[PDB]
Amino acid sequence: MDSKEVLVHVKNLEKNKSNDAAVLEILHVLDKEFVPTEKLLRETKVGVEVNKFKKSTNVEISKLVKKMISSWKDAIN
Repeated sequence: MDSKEVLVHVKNLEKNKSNDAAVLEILHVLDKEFVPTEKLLRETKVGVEVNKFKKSTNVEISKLVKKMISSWKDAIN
C-alpha cells in the first residue's frame, strides 16, 4: 500500500471527517491491509468513497471499509 495515495485519500476523508480520530487512526492502520494495489487501487476508488463515509455512509462505514478489506483482497485473489 502507498501511504502517499492513502494519506491523500485521508485528505478527502478529512473533509468528510465527522469523526476525526477513528477514521484517522482507522485509515492509518488500514494502510497495512489497505485497498491500494495494482487492481485494488481502483477498489481504493470505492474504498475512498467508504473512506468518505458521507451521510448514509455513516462512520459505521469505517468498520465497513474493514469488511471491504476482506473482499478487497478477495477481488485480487
